[PDB]
Amino acid sequence: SELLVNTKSGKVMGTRVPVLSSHISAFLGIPFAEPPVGNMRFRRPEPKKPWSGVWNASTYPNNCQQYVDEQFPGFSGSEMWNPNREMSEDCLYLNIWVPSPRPKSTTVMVWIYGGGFYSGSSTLDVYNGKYLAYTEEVVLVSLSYRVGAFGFLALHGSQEAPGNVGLLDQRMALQWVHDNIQFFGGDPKTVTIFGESAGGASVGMHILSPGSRDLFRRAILQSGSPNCPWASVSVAEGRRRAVELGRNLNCNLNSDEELIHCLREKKPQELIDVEWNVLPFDSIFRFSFVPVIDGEFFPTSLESMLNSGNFKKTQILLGVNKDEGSFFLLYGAPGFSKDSESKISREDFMSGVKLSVPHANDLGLDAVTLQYTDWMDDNNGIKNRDGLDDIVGDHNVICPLMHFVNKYTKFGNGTYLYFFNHRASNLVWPEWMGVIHGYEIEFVFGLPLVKELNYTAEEEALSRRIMHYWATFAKTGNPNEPHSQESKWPLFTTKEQKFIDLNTEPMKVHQRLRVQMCVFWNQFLPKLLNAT
Amino acid sequence: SELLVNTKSGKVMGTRVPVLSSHISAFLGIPFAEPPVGNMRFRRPEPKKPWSGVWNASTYPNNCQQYVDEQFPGFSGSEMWNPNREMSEDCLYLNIWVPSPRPKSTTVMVWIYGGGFYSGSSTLDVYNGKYLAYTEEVVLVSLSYRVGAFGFLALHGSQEAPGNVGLLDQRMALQWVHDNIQFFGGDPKTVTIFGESAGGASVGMHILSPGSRDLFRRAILQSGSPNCPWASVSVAEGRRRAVELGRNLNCNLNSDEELIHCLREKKPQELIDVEWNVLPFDSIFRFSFVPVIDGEFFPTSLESMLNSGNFKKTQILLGVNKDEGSFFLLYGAPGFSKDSESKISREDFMSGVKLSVPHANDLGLDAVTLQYTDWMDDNNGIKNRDGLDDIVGDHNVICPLMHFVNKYTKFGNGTYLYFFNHRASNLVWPEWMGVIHGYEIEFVFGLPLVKELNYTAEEEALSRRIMHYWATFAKTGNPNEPHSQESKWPLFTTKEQKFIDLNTEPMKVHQRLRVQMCVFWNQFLPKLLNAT
Ligand SMILES: COc1cc(CNC(=O)CCCCCCCNc2c3c(nc4cc(Cl)ccc24)C[C@H]2C[C@H](C)C[C@@H]3C2)ccc1O
Ligand SMILES: COc1cc(CNC(=O)CCCCCCCNc2c3c(nc4cc(Cl)ccc24)C[C@H]2C[C@H](C)C[C@@H]3C2)ccc1O
Ligand SMILES: *[C@@H]1O[C@H](CO)[C@@H](O)[C@H](O)[C@H]1NC(C)=O
Ligand SMILES: [Cl-]
Ligand SMILES: [Cl-]
Ligand SMILES: [Cl-]
Repeated sequence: SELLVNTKSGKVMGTRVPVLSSHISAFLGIPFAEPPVGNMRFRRPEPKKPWSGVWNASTYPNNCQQYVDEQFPGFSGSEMWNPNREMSEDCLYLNIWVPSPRPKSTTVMVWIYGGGFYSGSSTLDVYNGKYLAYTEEVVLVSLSYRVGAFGFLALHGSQEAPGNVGLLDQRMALQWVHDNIQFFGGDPKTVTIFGESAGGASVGMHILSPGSRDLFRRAILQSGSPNCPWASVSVAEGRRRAVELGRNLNCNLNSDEELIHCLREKKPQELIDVEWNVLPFDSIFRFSFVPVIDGEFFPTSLESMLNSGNFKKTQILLGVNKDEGSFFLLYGAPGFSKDSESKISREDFMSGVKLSVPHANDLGLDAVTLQYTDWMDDNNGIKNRDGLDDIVGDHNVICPLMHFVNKYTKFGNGTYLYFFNHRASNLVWPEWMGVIHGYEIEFVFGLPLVKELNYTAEEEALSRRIMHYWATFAKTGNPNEPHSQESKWPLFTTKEQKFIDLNTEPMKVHQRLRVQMCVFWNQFLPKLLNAT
Repeated sequence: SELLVNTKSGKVMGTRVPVLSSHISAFLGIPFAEPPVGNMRFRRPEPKKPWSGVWNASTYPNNCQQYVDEQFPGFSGSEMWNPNREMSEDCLYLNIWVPSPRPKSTTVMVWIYGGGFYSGSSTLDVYNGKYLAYTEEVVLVSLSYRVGAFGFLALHGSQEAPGNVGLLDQRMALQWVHDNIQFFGGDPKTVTIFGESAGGASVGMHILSPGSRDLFRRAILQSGSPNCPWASVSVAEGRRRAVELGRNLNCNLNSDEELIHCLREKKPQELIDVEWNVLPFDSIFRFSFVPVIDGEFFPTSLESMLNSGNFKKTQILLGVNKDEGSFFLLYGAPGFSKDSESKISREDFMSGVKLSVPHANDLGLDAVTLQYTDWMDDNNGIKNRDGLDDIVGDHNVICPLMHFVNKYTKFGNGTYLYFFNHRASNLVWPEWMGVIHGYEIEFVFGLPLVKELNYTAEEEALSRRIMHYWATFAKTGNPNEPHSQESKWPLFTTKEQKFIDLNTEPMKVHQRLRVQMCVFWNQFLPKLLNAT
């Protein structure tokens, strides 16, 4: 009864799940699209045909086909991000957590996982929706979308492999929520989309895309924004990378039709095995198959859209972590190790700069080096390590997001900006990595509320504050409860540019997040590269 | 007897002058060249024809023809730099102070006044050599040389106005010292040349020029070096500026001989009246007529000479003042005033940057602006003022000198580097100007030893320390008296790059003088300009 819901696509039967000494309802693995298999590989998604009978929605679906990390086999800190279910191209499903008893018409939050557009799953332990749904009495949805070449192979001109189909998967799931969430006790007029990393970039891309704007109310972006250097490519570069994928698999490169037909004959893992080979440079924080600026999903360049105010005008809440860069340095740059302090020699520093900014000429690499080198002390392995960490995080995450936040605030209806700088007491990664890319998510999803997970009492309190900010924002457009006597998170404005730290300490308001470095990344360096 | 000296050019009668509580011998206004007047204007100097009878050397000579500063009429802070004797093209004379009784063969120090190559006089109060000669028992010489167009009009190819004749004036005075100083009790084998501003540049130029190297033993350079951006021009630019001077004065421009013939008919003040109009830019710290890189005084470019070690290898002592820039900003940049704290608006900051780096393109100016702007606080008028002050000092004096010091020390025989950062207690210029271009000179010449000048006891001690460093370096190639127990001024080395502060506090040793900004000015910005 409470677990039996009739949707426009057919009936579903959910499951009663325990959560912090209570219970809520979960509907796991609801299909929202036709399986993008066989002749539908690389194609825009199609709506799921209605089914007869009762869909058993008591277990998580399959995860999409993706590269799996084996750098640290069995290590919890990496394995928590890997698919925990069987991989299949039959992967377009969503999950819903509903408070018990069912609300009449409550605020909806829709989670979009990150993972560089090449990886990610709705089913990770860290994305478990039950704590946030129960604690804040929201209807929490997690969608899925095709990643890698399956979601973002782009042969512009072709209707068979147009690009951005992973973004259209997200949209089709949002359309399903719009059509069906009322039957689960959600208000389709009060849907907040939120996501981290490529999920954060995606949230911003739906803000930008006209075809998406009317499918959600407001938006939260975590450590990602649509203008990130890794988050899109031109149609030309998307074409080049698709052809290089064919060449890597002895495909007929004569035409789009022959190349696509060849690529459709391959087992998914044959694509995944060569996926990294199509990148133009040795690089870190760069991903092969990402959204294309196509003229359809994106009418024009992102910069012209941002400048013109051509985007959904609403409220946004967004922010970054203190050490976004460290994970990518561990996995891809010389001298870093998870088992040492990773003091970086000057030689390794210069090597990391070139990997971190692979599109730069030598004059640009000199500019970056000078900006992040203390020439009184250039052989200090700690300053070299932290300098490189800052380079990666500033260029790839923080300054793109600050450029977005400043353009958006000129036209939007309310901006709230945060700086997450809490290092978790039980982190398994070494100290030098700081506050890592991805590690605010466990706080957003309420994991510190689980006593078995061994967070401190102050971390539980921080998680509860963060969940309440996010949910109050979703409900109202403001993370603050006015008439309350808690410290107030101020609006980010064009003039004062305020933001807060998120950590276990009493609130601090600051201004101009990393302004010095972001002037370099957002204004000076692009001018240097456009001149030379 | 003591005051009557027979030189190789004729007899000279000096005068007995009081110094503190004693006396010494002064030989003032001794001619070392034929008057460069009439058809000899712009020509290389020729040796002074010997005279019969006794030259009356009891009186300071005339000053060379030069622009006179009237910004602050009657103000001691500016008038102390203006000619204090009648100006005349008949101005190639030198002054000698001899200890009494006359020494056998003692250390010689030859002062070369600065003034941007457009101004300066051997006869200013602040250059009175009696205190140094008496206190340190050296023979102190001050020379003169033609400034402005009279010294540095350059029509390369012409033997009538070849350029660099002011530098040749200085050389001929050095040749005179070489030939005659033994008759005044000086050792011509132990001559130290020293100078400030254009005098410091000149000293470095005599180190570089083969025709100069055998006329002195070692060198001191104060707030100027031969590679400074204001200190020389190419033959094409000197020619351009010489033609433009003619155009300003309705001269025949058809040939070198016609132009020179025209310019030799003008009264000296007619040339001076338009001197500044030939500069290629609105600028500050740029001067119209300066040494040319001609292939004769300078065999090749200054950089290639420094790179290959094509220069005199000896000991050098050299340094800079904390606030080299402030004087030039006061005189030529918007927002500055001697009667206010001169807080600088952002608009005036950007104006000053363009005046300070006149040769830069827009990308270059953006680079300088970013390097010196605190973007957490860009509307702070104090920071804007101090930023502009650092830009001028770093670009024009400090970083060029650090480039010279690093290149020279690769081949030289001993380098001693100082940073003068004492603000005089009796300064008449306002506080914002700090430690001003030129204001270490009074300490080098022992003016704090005169009680009537109102220096503190500590400033007298500092002057005595500096005089002793300068004189002991001149005698031995090392400013320290070994076997003594004062703190030791260490050799600047390529590896450790040590320098000392010069102030009233006990001596501190530092390393890598303004290394962060001079990487910018010496390596990154010139690479940017050369690519753009
Ligand atoms: C020559 O150029 C180079 C090219 C390469 C090509 N890379 C490879 O072959 C291995 C890929 C490893 C990905 C491992 C992904 C592990 N998921 C992690 C994720 C996040 N936080 C992590 C934080 C840590 Cl601490 C460890 C793993 C993390 C936050 C997310 C956001 C993500 C982007 C993924 C994901 C979800 C490598 C080095 C180079 O130099
Ligand atoms: C917009 O810019 C422009 C501005 C103008 C108008 N200004 C001019 O023509 C020059 C006036 C300066 C002469 C003032 C000479 C006063 N001597 C001074 C000297 C020195 N220390 C000083 C320190 C102070 Cl505190 C004041 C005067 C000083 C140390 C020396 C080294 C020197 C270079 C000169 C000299 C000896 C013209 C064209 C422009 O483009
Ligand atoms: C949001 O829009 C409403 C409606 O016009 C307006 O009253 C309000 O001031 C806006 N808020 C912000 C922060 O711009
Ligand atoms: Cl639980
Ligand atoms: Cl006296
Ligand atoms: Cl050395």
